Amino acid sequence: PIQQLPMMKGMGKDFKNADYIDYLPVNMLATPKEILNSSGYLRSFPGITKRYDMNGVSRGVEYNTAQNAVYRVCGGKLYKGESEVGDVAGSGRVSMAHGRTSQAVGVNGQLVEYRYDG
Amino acid sequence: PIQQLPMMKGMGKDFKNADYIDYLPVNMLATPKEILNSSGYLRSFPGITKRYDMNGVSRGVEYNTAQNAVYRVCGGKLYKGESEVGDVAGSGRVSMAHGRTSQAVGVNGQLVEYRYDGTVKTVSNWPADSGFTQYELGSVRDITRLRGRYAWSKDGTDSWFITDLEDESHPDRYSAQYRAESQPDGIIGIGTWRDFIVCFGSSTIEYFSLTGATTAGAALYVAQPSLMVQKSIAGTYCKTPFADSYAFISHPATGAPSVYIIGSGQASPIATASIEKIIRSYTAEEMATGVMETLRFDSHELLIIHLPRHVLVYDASSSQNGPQWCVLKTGLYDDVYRGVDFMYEGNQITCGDKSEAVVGQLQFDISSQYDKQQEHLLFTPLFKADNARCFDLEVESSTGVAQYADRLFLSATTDGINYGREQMIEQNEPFVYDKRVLWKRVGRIRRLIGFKLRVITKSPVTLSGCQIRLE
Amino acid sequence: TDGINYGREQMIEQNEPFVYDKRVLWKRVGRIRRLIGFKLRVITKSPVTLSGCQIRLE
Amino acid sequence: ANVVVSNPRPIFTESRSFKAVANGKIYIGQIDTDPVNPANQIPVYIENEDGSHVQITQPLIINAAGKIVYNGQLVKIVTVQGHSMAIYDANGSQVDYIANVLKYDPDQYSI
Amino acid sequence: ANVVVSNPRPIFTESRSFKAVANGKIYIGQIDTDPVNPANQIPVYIENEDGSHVQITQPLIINAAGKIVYNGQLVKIVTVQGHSMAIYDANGSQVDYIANVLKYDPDQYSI
Amino acid sequence: ANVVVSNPRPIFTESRSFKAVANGKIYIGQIDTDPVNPANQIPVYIENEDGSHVQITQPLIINAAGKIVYNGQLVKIVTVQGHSMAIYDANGSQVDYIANVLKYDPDQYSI
Amino acid sequence: QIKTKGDLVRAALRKLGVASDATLTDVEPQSMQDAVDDLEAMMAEWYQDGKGIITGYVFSDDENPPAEGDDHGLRSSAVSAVFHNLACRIAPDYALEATAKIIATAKYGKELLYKQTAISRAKRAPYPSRMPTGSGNSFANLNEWHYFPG
Amino acid sequence: IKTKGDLVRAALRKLGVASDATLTDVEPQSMQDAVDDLEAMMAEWYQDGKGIITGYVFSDDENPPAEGDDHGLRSSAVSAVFHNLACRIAPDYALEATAKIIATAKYGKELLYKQTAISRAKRAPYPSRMPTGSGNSFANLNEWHYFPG
Amino acid sequence: IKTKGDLVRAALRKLGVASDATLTDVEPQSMQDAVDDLEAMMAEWYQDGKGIITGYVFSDDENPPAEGDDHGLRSSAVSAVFHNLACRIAPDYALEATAKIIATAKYGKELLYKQTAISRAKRAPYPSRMPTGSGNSFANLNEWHYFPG
Repeated sequence: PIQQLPMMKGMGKDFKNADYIDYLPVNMLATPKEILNSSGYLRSFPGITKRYDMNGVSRGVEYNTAQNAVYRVCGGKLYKGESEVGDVAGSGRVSMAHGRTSQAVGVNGQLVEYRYDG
Repeated sequence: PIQQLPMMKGMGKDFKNADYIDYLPVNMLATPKEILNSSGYLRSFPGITKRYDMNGVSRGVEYNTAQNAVYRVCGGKLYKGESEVGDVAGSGRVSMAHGRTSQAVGVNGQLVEYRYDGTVKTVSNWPADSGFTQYELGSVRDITRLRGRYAWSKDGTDSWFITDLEDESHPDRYSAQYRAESQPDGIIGIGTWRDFIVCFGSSTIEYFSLTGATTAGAALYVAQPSLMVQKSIAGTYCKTPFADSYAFISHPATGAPSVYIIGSGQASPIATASIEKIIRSYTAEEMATGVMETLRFDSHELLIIHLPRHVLVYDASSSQNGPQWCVLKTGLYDDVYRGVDFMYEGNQITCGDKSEAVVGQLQFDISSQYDKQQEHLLFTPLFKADNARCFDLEVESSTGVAQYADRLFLSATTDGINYGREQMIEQNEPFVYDKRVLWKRVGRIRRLIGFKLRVITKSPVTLSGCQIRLE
Repeated sequence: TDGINYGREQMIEQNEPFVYDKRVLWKRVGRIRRLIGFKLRVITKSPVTLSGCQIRLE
Repeated sequence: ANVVVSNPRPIFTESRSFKAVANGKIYIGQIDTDPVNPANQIPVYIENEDGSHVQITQPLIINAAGKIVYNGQLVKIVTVQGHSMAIYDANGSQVDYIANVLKYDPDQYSI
Repeated sequence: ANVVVSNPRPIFTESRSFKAVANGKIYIGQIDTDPVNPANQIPVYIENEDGSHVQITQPLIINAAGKIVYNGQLVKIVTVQGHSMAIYDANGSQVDYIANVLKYDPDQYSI
Repeated sequence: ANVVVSNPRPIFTESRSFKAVANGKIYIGQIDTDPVNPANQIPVYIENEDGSHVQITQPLIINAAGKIVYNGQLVKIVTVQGHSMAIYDANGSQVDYIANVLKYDPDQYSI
Repeated sequence: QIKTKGDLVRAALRKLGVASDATLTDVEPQSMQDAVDDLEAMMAEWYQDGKGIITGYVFSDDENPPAEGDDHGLRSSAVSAVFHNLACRIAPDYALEATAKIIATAKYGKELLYKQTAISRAKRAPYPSRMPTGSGNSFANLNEWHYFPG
Repeated sequence: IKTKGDLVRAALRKLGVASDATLTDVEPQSMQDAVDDLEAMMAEWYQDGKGIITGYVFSDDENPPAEGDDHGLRSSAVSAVFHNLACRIAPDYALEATAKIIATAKYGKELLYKQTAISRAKRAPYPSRMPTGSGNSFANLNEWHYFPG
Repeated sequence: IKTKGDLVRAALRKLGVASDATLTDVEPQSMQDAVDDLEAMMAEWYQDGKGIITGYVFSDDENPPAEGDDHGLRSSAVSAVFHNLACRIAPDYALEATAKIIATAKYGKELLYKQTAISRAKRAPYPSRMPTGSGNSFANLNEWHYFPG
């Protein structure tokens, strides 16, 4: 009796609460594709390779539509792409909202605009 | 146990990423017709024959409704049908927007109008002494026409203009400046849907409609937020009408690019995983230069995409069981399809050429392109059979129109990446209409097997339901 | 067997460098007494693509 | 060391057994195509000892020892450029098919 | 003119008898080095019909006709230029330890 | 990934049938001459794996598999000028003959 | 024809239909070697030195490591029996079982193999040590009288 | 009819594998395969002369391009031989020959061996110890007891 | 062929558990355990010398790393031995050996015991009470009644 076993979501108990809980797949991405004898195949998450160095940990990302390049705020420098294009203070996560004439990053309770001319 | 094998979409691994990918049919068009014992038959793409010559490679096509003839810009020379009806500069792809009093081709950043009486005029500001408003026209990127006005977008900016009603050369007298300012997105391309002037931004899509204002200085076009689509086009020419709407390729700003169709102010994907992986395999600049267009013949409603190293085709009528993509190609190896800028005129379709300075008309009784052989591929999906044997492997072929008794190379894999020995079987016989393509003694499927049907011929190949006697 | 803690860890080859037709097969799993749940744990630097899990519950 | 001894006249055998093709046929043709269509065919020449190249009737013949023969005597056949081979045994079954091959002649380096 | 039509799939026979080395093993490695060591092994490629190069495990197998056979059937193995060789028969003995195949070209004045 | 894996070691087989030339003889002579004559015999060196060229006696010996052999070991025979290979079977017969193997004498041409 | 132990093995696999030439999938040469080993074991079981079925088979040896290439040496008529045999033997290796036609042909082939040996090994035993030659034989005058067996 | 190719094509027809009635053209690999099988079957039947004899000639398939051409088979044995060949090559394609083919093969083999069996019946001569009666000429010519063997 | 590992791998092949034709590599636990089963089967057959005898050698699996290496088994008995081992380890994996394997095992066991049975047939000596006839030399040498036992 050949019986198939799903793996897209595993089950099990919880030794503290004694409740049935879902044992979730780890570092896997179920893909609904008709594979061989089953309806889907589990695929490992893509790996990470270092593109280049940066100052400090990452705090935000925003794809600037105006300049067609990504502005990433790591540590205390507002890196655009790979080149540093400003000084940002603080250490917590910061939210950005790109604009046509200025790229801004709300930090330390004040909305700071980094104009495109410097 | 006679078991059928689909061929509308072949499946297999990818030796670099180790991921399962769709092995797409090559130079084939699945046709959902109840054929014999199968629900559809694979049909070879129509061949290309040289109708007449042209100057340079093809750069654009547009069916001029006003003159009821097709205007085609090849190389550095503008052509109307057979004749030469003006000189066009530049070398890259050009966008045209035909008009009732002038045929125009936005080239080299300027909208050039080729008037129907022979003269040529270019868009420029009104004379200073005239007294009308002066604008900053800049460089023209994409053009369109709607209700007697030419709409073009300033390059590198989200502003677009409209020409005057009386004198079409200059922009509108008082109100000719309009912006797609809902987001800080530059306009990558412009177009006309129904009575709306779309504006494909780098991150958004806006719809504009006439307000009917009469007083001077009032904005003729007002934005229609309710129809906004929160996606974008990858490049200037990654859009085209398709099924009473525009399909496109998503700009990388919103995420990984993927072929989309606009519906009721919403983008619905029509690209499978393999298609969008192929699209993502390209760099930003290479994928920006891609151009996509619509071709309709028989029952198929194609959406041809001209990528730099691939030519993906979406067959709308054959998407009953899911999206159906076929990769067209020219030559024996992986060269890119030569045919470009398809347009249906008069009786038969005509298409330009990417490499040579010629124009080809699609011919349905042959598959050769400019009197050359072409390769047609068909892959069956991988299926798990353990310790089984397969003997009868029959594919129904419509035989007879061929020139020589061309043969197909039939091979089977075991791991889904590399294939085994190529077995040669006659597939067409010239002017014999009841040949069967039958192969016996296929062998034993150890773990997996996948059959690749490869046909090298100058005549159409029509393969139908594939039966394998997995005994 | 109870869904919380697991038994012996059996090591089976999952990839082989540059071999495309290996099968990950384990025989003689044993007797399912009341309940059973299998945990597949892979430690690797290369992508792992696991497909439909077949068990011959005889 | 200037010249190493090596046997010319390459030997052709079957694909699953070591016995040699006997009175089979070798067909030469364009890259990745059917080398039976005269449209797909490529000219092949005979390179005699004197070096005088001469064209040959297309379907190559194999003796009982898996070696090309023309007019009885063994010959060395040379193609103009890359080619695809489809080796048929005596009956007409294909021994094997290959789409792209290339082996430049080691001789005539003086030319 | 400058390409020979030859045996496309190579024949690996045994040294002590005129028989193909069934289930033999060939390892390919760096010049003048033992190719059995996995570190010494160099990339080895198959050239399928699509023109792709898919790399396979180094212990290439030899069928009962002397050719190189993958998991399935005949393939066109491809290496770079400087491939060493080491035929091992299934029993585990040695047949060849060709160190520099490039030094087996019939014309070494060219090199 | 340029060249195709191919056995470089030469195997000698009879012209009119598929058998090795067991205990055959190879005579390596001057250009355009009969190598059987002792006078028309050039010096033939063996080249070892390390590359230690050593001279040996002219009437080469072939083992039962076709490969050239010395002292029960496979060897590679090299010559410092172009030659005219002449293979004779054990019974005694001109199974093959080459006027000029390489078609140009490297020695003289080196100038 | 079938002249090598391999030719026997590959043609038996052909009779099963696994890898039969003109086939899109062929079995690894490892399995051909192992089936050659199986044929060798089956013939060793049959042959039993002098007593068992004598087909004229020649076994492999170390001077010829590739047992496949070795000439089996079977009689011309005997090739069909070992042909259709070893197909039933290899049948469970691939989990296939042998068709009834192959079973019947293998039985007939083994019977034909042993027919000549059975006819040649009748050899009615000589007279026992007690049976006397009658007065009819002139050798009774030579004092031989009683027969001498062994 | 008069060549091995015709016999093997008739056998393949009887299987229904390859025939004009089916619009299948015989595969050259199938041709060589079933011709080799016919060679093996005829050798097994002939049994180096002690078994059934039909007049079949074993080419050699060494000097010729292929063994299959011409056959010394008697005109009456063609049906039996090609039916038996069809039955023997049935499991090659995983087919099983229809019961009519099996019955025809049995009938044909029986008819082939009928004449040989009648010829081989013979009779052993009289035992060495059996004497001729007084009513013979060899009684006067001193022969008396019959010649042994 | 010439080692216990080869015999047990052949058995696993025939049972269909692990073979190259199946792209399965033998499990080391399966290796050890089926070798143990072969050892038990050989002990049972040998029966301390009174039963069937094959030339098999029982390693000891005390000083060696593992019992499975080399076997003194006669070349003719290998087929029977590995067929019987496959049949005996069939229920370990819940499989059942195909009827061909069972028939082959029966045939092989019969063949292995054939020669020992012929050798053991012998014949009992004459009963102690049976005398020589008057026509013997032992009649003069006073032997007369045959030697008992």
